[PDB]
Amino acid sequence: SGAIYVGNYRVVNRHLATHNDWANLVWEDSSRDLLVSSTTAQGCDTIARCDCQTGVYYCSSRRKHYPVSFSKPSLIFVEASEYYPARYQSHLMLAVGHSEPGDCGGILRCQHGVVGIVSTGGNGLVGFADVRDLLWLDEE
Ligand SMILES: CSC[C@@H]1C[C@@H]1C(=O)N1CCC[C@H](C(N)=O)C1
Ligand SMILES: [Zn+2]
Repeated sequence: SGAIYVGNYRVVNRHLATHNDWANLVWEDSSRDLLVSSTTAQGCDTIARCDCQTGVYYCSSRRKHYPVSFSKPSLIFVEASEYYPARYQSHLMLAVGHSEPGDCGGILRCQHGVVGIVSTGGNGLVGFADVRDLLWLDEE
């Protein structure tokens, strides 16, 4: 579990969004596993606006932050699960690391700010849904 809080926005994995998120919806994209809802109070996370390929992510299943190298956001095949059929997920970045069910929502950060959140796992890999292209998160 986990979310990004920027301005009056809450960014969460679409497959983990609560009833309250759907009742206060801003934007969602199933192909990216992202959902953004509106918040009453201002958030303080800064979104990275960069092309960094090294950062640090939080892994709840180990209670540890790990330094990782990760790929550029790409269309990657993700195996069928209880939340989606087998499909290509867009804007996804992979790293070698631990990720189990329960780790989605962990933040990946570089020197510029938040890069994205854990969205996939297994086979000794961890996948992060990028948010650096969502420039509107910084305004209105
Ligand atoms: C971090 S949960 C890891 C277990 C292996 C499972 C995994 O990768 N997915 C299950 C949850 C939905 C994900 C998606 N974004 O399509 C895919
Ligand atoms: Zn960066």
